[PDB]
Amino acid sequence: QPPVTNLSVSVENLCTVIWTWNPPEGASSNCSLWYFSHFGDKQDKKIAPETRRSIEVPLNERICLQVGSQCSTNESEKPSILVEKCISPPEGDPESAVTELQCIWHNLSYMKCSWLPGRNTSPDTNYTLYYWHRSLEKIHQCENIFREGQYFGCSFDLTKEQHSVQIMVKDNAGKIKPSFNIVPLTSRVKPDPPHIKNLSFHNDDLYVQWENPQNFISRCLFYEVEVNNSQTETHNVFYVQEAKCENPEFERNVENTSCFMVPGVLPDTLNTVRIRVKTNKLCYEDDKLWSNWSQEMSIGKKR
Amino acid sequence: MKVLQEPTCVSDYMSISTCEWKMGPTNCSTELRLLYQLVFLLSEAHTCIPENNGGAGCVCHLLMDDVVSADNYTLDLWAGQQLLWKGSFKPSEHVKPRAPGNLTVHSDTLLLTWSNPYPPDNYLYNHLTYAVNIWSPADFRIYNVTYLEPSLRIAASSYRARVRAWAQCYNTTWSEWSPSTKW
Amino acid sequence: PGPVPPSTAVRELIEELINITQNAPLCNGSMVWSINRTAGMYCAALESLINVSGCSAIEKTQRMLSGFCPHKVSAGQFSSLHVRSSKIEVAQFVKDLLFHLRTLFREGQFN
Ligand SMILES: *[C@@H]1O[C@H](CO)[C@@H](O)[C@H](O)[C@H]1NC(C)=O
Ligand SMILES: *[C@@H]1O[C@H](CO)[C@@H](O)[C@H](O)[C@H]1NC(C)=O
Repeated sequence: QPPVTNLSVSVENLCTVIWTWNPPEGASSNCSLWYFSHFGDKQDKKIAPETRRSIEVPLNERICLQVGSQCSTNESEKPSILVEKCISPPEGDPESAVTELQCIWHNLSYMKCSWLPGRNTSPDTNYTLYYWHRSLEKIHQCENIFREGQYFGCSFDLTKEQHSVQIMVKDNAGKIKPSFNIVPLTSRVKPDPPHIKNLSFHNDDLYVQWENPQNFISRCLFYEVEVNNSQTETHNVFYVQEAKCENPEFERNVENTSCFMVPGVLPDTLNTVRIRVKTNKLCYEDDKLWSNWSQEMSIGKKR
Repeated sequence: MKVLQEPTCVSDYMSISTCEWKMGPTNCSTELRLLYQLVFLLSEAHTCIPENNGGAGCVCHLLMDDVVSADNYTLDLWAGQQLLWKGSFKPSEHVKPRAPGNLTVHSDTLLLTWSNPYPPDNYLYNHLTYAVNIWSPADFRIYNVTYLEPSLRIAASSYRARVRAWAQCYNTTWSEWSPSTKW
Repeated sequence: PGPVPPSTAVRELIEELINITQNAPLCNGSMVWSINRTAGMYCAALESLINVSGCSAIEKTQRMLSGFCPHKVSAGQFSSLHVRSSKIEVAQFVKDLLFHLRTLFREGQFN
């Protein structure tokens, strides 16, 4: 019932914001104290007996946590007194924040990040990207920087309950506003291009058999098959949910291969085939990133 | 008076589940009532008035709101006032997808375009395998469609086409054949 | 977690949880017990979500978890069979459940 004591804040790693408090001085000895905590506008409510709460949030906005004490875990039980402690983003020049900061995990091997300079940016500023995940001993500074045009970037290695990777872009001079980015280990994944093993015909049906990347299994991937014809000037495209090997007559016996059949295709003309691969919502969090197209494989009568 | 064949129910995984059985000759619409309810808690029974197949044969149409794989339905075939047959039914185990439609032929290349009979909300909206039969009778060539877009493009090398669907993962039976299109 | 789930049943539940998180607060900020271990979460998730009364959006999800749990589940069973760690919003509950299923789908425990 009374207010909690010593509701303070701290920042571990890069984006780990931790609220910690102490039990109320006014106390009922006949009470199992549960703490009702929520953020702005009744967001992310949680009732827990712990005197601490930590979340992973990009510190780009001032967010506050309200803390109330309870004796019951019921919904009807609403604390009369709540203490709120807020935390603001680090100091820096108004429009110095780097824009369009994105990070893509390439084939579960390396993370490549890119961003654009802020509107209010000094010409002599030097960008520095820092990353961190649970497995690391401390905050690491990505040194493999790159510059693709007007874009600034940095790519670091990253090999494979819910844990994510924190990314901070900040100048060591401490003149510009540090920008943050949280990347879940199950999202922003761009696989490698697959490898076509064989193309086989059955009347007017074309069986395409390829191989997925080594770090990805069959059921975790959404497929796209491209079939370009020379004579008919056709640029067909097929989207496949899942592709399994059905007819062994027109397929190799490699057990890591997926198979798709394209109907209404003639050997009379030359047919070029490419395969593109992305992750589905069944195994990963995002299905927006396609891999690069596979190498071309042709079949049929040449011109 | 006595149930000869036990009710064989099939579902289209959306709102409807067709049950069918065989009885001597009787009036199922008058005497027989099919009571069905979901095993899910807060049980609410439902009464079905079965239509007649013909010659000691009746067919009942069960109505649902949504269908998930875990759904299990207990069946109670009430003969007048006395229970004739008791059993259960699982829609996901015996799925029969509803037939596709709106098939239109063609024209640079011969093209066929039909429609997905399921709404985007449904689960089969992305898990339906099609099969187009194009004949003139043994001149037919069957095509298998396992990609998303319900399109079929072939070359020209007096015909009639038809389309049916099949859900791969649920190991269903083939859907009924769509109304053919002559050209 | 529980009995070996069919591939279709997992893919369906996963797809449903994703469909829910696409919008307005889920179940108007109703709160349920969170899950600690994946040793028996298939019944723990159901025993937790069953305490939600007036939410229609979670109804399809609740009906799916019934096939993943061997025994029968009624309202108010979580406290006795599982450790009460913390209560969270249904939205957070679904996201955590979705993550556990997606992890299970990669490991391929189904069937
Ligand atoms: C459905 O529930 C009944 C009773 O609860 C049970 O006997 C049956 O095995 C379940 N499954 C099917 C497929 O009927
Ligand atoms: C098409 O798929 C069905 C169902 O698996 C199969 O029985 C049939 O042989 C297939 N036909 C062709 C030409 O691929």
